[PDB]
Amino acid sequence: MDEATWERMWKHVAKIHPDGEKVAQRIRGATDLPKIPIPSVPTFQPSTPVPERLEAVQRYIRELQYNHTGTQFFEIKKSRPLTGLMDLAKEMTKEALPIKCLEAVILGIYLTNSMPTLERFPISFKTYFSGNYFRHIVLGVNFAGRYGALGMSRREDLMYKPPAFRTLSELVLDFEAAYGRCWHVLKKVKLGQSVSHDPHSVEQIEWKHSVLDVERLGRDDFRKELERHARDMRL
Amino acid sequence: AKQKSAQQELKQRQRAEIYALNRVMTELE
Repeated sequence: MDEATWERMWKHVAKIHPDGEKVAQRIRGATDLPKIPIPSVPTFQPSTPVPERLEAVQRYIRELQYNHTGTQFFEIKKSRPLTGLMDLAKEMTKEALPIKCLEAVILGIYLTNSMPTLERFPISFKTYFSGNYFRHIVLGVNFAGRYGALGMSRREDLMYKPPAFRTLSELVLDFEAAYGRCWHVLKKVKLGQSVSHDPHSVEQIEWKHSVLDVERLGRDDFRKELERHARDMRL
Repeated sequence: AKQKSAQQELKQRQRAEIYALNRVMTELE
């Protein structure tokens, strides 16, 4: 980044951390900082089953680490065509900096475009806790009829799910259960359509093909809606 | 050329500090 952005990040750190300034003092200009190895982009043999590929993609995403600095290094315009977002995913791979939830979805798509038998689609959650609303997003995946997820989260059970769930409902309620364990109520689930595997595609991601109000719907109406959406992803 | 090695050495320096900062911010929870 430039110098303005760079000095923005450190002044923003100066505010939010208790001893904001001494932290910059110790780190900026430091000669003995830990060299961080640049993560290797995962490449797959054709004999490797797709589930093992997904574990390798998720390991790479984790390897970048969650972005706690309070300054996001890769702006994501959700309306950009896919070929624009894939250029940006390529640059995350080359810059190799920490990331958050939205950036991991773009990375997950970039790294799974080589798997045409794997369906990818965004799943975003709106949860409530202690007077505040919270938004999170992962990349839903379907392989051989079973559902899973790639993502980046601050909690271990709000990102990676191996593709073992037999229906989309089970995948989403697993996420709801995980939210409930940390006292978040699931308010709304937004599911997008399958993302094209063409990294040069001029099409947008359809982030909001289905919006489900989990309380105004009710349990059984929530599940039938997720199954119609799964069916609609088999075009 | 010599202009381009200065931009690779500036990005490597920033990355190191970004990850040192990320470590400090991660251990503030």
